[PDB]
Amino acid sequence: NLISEQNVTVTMDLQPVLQLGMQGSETVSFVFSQISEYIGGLTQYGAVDLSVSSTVDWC
Amino acid sequence: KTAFDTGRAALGENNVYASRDPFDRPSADARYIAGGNAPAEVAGGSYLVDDGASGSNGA
Repeated sequence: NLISEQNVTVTMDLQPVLQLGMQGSETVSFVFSQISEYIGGLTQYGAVDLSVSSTVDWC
Repeated sequence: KTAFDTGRAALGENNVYASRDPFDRPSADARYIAGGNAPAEVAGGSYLVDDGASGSNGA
């Protein structure tokens, strides 16, 4: 079976993509100016929202 | 603290701390209401929340 062949080498590079995105400000500032601010404390809800994408199993 | 005395008998048990520049901390022998010139003082707190006593009975 006479033939004529042309070969292509396929190189798959499976990079380990880990992507953690956030939807908040980089600086989270606590300014204790009131007395109730000191006594009851400061609470900021939902300061950071982390969205996650990953090729591999992650912790 | 001492009671209001009558006549020229006390002469100094209730007179106000007289100063010409009242924005510096008074001398060690002046009159304080709660504390003193030296580090003889009362711990920070509020008359609202109870740590021991509260309200008017507090320091």
